[PDB]
Order: sequence, then C-alpha cells, then structure tokens
Amino acid sequence: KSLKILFTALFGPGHLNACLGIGSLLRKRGHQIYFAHFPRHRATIEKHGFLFISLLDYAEPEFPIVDMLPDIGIIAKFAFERMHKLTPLELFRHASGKHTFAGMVNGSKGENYAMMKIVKEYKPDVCLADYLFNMPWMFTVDCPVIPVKSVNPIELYNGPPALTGCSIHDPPSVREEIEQLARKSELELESELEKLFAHFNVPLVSYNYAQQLGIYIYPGPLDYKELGSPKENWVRLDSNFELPEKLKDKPGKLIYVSMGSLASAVTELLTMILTPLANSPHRFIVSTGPNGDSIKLYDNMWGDKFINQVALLPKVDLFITHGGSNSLIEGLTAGKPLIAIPQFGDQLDNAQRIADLGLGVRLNLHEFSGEKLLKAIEDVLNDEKINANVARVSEELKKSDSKDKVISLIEKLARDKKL
Ligand SMILES: C[C@@H]1O[C@@H](O[C@H]2[C@H](Oc3cc(O)c4c(c3)O[C@H](c3ccc(O)cc3)CC4=O)O[C@H](CO)[C@@H](O)[C@@H]2O)[C@H](O)[C@H](O)[C@H]1O
Ligand SMILES: O=c1ccn([C@@H]2O[C@H](COP(=O)(O)OP(=O)(O)O)[C@@H](O)[C@H]2O)c(=O)[nH]1
Repeated sequence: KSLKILFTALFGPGHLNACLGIGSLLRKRGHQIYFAHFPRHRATIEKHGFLFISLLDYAEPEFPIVDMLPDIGIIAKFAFERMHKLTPLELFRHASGKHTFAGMVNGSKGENYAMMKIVKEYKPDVCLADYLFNMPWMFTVDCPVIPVKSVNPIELYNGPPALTGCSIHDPPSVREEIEQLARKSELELESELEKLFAHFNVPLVSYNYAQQLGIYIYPGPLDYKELGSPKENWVRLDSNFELPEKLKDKPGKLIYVSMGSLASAVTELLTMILTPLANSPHRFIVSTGPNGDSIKLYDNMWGDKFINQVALLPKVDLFITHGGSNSLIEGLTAGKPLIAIPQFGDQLDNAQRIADLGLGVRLNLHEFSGEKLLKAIEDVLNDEKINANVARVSEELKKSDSKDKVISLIEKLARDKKL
C-alpha cells in the first residue's frame, strides 16, 4: 500500500514547487517520497520530510552533470539585452530558426545518465519530473514516469504557438508571421531532441508527450478553455511578514517588485526598473537578487536578496513581476493585480494572459520609459475592473480542488502501471 515515489526537476527554483506540493500530498497518504536534485535544495527537500538524493553523486565520468544555476547571470544578461533592443516579432526574426531553450538539450546527457542510475538503485513505483522537455530516461526506466509542468500551458493546446506572447486580440494578419517563425523554431527543438534520444538509443517522442499521465499546474480561470482540451493524458492539479521601519510614516500604497530568482542576477534589469520608481508616490519592497548589494535603493524602497514572497504578498497592493508562473499563481492566490515585464520564454505568454484577462498590464522592455512605468502603476492601482477581476480569480483559486482525482490517478498508475 505505501508507494516509493521519486521526483526530479530542472534547475529553476520555480520547477521545484509543484513537485514539492504533490510530494506533500502523497507523504500525507503514507508514501515514501524521494527527491533527486542539487545540494542547494537539500534543505527544502529534507524540511518537507523527503529523502534527498544528489544528482552529483550519480554522474557518469565522461558526462559531468551540467549545473546551469551558477552561470545563469551570463545567459540572463544576453537575454535582457535582446529584450531591451527588440520587439517580440524582431526577437523571433533575429532567432533565425533557433529555439528559445533547445540550447539546453545537448548538455542534458549527464542528468539522464544520473537519473538512469538513481531509478535503478532506488526502484521507485513511479517517478514525476518537471522539465522543459522530455528526457530519454523517462522511457527507459522500469516504472511509469509522469511529466509535471509549471510553465504557461498554451504549449499543451493546438492554438497560438508557445513562447510568443500572442494576444487573443491579435488579428490573423498581425500574427501569421511570428507564428510561422515559432514553427520553424519547434523544428530546431525536435532536431536537438532527436540527437539526445539517439545518444541513449531511445525512440524520439514529442517534447511534451504524456505517455500515461501528465500533470500541469496553472490558474484554472486563466487556462486556455477557448482552445478546447489539453494534449492527451494531461490533467490540471488545483490545490506575518514584518514590514521594515524604513517604509512606515510614508504615504502611498505598498508595491512588491521582483524579476524572479533567475533574471534578478542581471543587475542592469533591476536598476532600469528601480531608477524611475524613486519618483513614484508609493512604498516598494524589492527582491534585489544574488547581486542585490550592488543595487541602489531610494528613500521609498526596502529590499533584500531573497524576500519571504508568500508571506509578503497579502500585505501589498500591487506586484511588479517578470510574469513567471510561480509568481503569477502566488500573486493571484493573494488577490493582487500584476504589472508583468516579461524577460524570457513562457513569461511572454503569462504577461499577455494577464493583459488579455484584465488582471493587470504587460509592459515590454523594448519600449520602456519611466513615464510609462509610473503611469502603469497609477492606472492599475485605480482600475476598479482589474481589481474586481483579480478578486474573482483569487476566490476561484481558493475554492478549486482536484487533489483527490489527481492523487487517485498517480496511485492507480503506480500500482497498475496503466490507467
Ligand atoms: C544552454 C545554453 O545554450 C546556448 O544559449 C542559447 C540560449 O539557451 C538557453 C537555454 C535555456 O534552457 C535557458 C536559457 C538559455 O536562458 C533562460 C533564461 C533564464 C533567465 C533569464 O533572465 C533569461 C533567460 C533559462 C533557460 O532555461 O537560448 C538563447 C535563445 O533563448 C540562444 O540565443 C542561446 O544561444 C549557449 O550555448 C549557452 O552557452 C548555453 O549555456
Ligand atoms: O525573493 C524571492 C524570489 C522568489 N521567491 C520564491 O521562489 C519561487 C520561484 O520564484 P520565481 O519568481 O523565480 O519563479 P517563476 O515565477 O519564474 O516561476 C517562488 O515560490 C517564489 O515565491 C521568494 O520566496 N523570494
């Protein structure tokens, strides 16, 4: 009856959360939880009572495990300079048939070898994995494997291409090109996946195929009901911060600013956003990121490298975000309107979904001005319809619950090896 359940995920701290939440639900039903990842996450995994397995302990000698987190600042700075210079359309034209994240595929060989060895050693009854793309080990190991998805799920539908930030309001003439480019770039992702799968002698699958079951986490009221149903076997899983003294005795609303764990490594991005907010008549709490001591703060601001974001969000009036999925769900669960300044990949889809459903505004780096940021703040704080829309979504998120259904499917698959 007690199952052995093994999780793993990509390097993003965001890619941990769905996995951690699903693991907590299964541990409460008496299952043994294992989580394979990097040492930096041992503390959170062991605090949850899951057994921590270090990917680094299982590397094949000639395929060292690529750890992308420490170098992310270099990659993130290149992405920032493209976003500040180019329109979304120009970004795709300049990409010239290269894909947003296919660059990561070749380097994934070491992690695949490690997971092969980990699943052979620990012999779990089922595995769950939150990746950007399927990996060969998911089709070679002796147990069922559930892909877990936390990125914007438009890629699970037959609609507008993923990673473009297409609007529901874009006419066919306006989008037909950016869409064609996105299609040529899907072929580069397939080509790189074909080389990774060939290396391991595994027949290639679609990058987001769910063989028996896939679990995606996205706000129900934001999901793409207008595109019909997600891909086969995918199911949606619906589940006191102390204010600094510096910001007391000061007028205006309280605003949280975060460009997320990864993009915040780019000090130039936060500096570009903060400078004009010195003149906004409100109070700002800032997640300053790992280089945060290099970031200048003004008299109306307080910040630290890593904020207790979930404790803070109920106390704020507005969330200035990069539009990452974890930040989107946390902000809307707390009932706070968003200004999304997207930085990379699925953040463009989330930013446009916020604008399209009246939950906030999208502000692009390529046409950014201080005047426009300050005006976005005043507009959203005073927009009774946006504040009503956000309140309605937060209520729906508090009520919606698919846990029993999804846990039953995981347990059924773990025991029967079929659904
Ligand atoms: C994995 C990387 O692959 C190449 O590089 C490409 C780069 O590859 C990635 C692959 C990824 O999986 C990610 C990435 C870049 O950056 C993402 C990112 C994260 C945070 C940000 O603020 C901005 C961007 C994170 C991610 O998952 O993609 C660019 C287009 O989006 C291309 O122009 C780059 O040739 C290049 O070989 C890099 O040296 C190598 O580290
Ligand atoms: O200063 C910070 C930055 C991030 N996070 C948490 O780290 C996770 C990932 O945040 P990020 O914005 O990087 O994720 P994304 O929105 O891109 O998915 C979430 O649970 C956030 O609440 C946090 O607590 N404090």
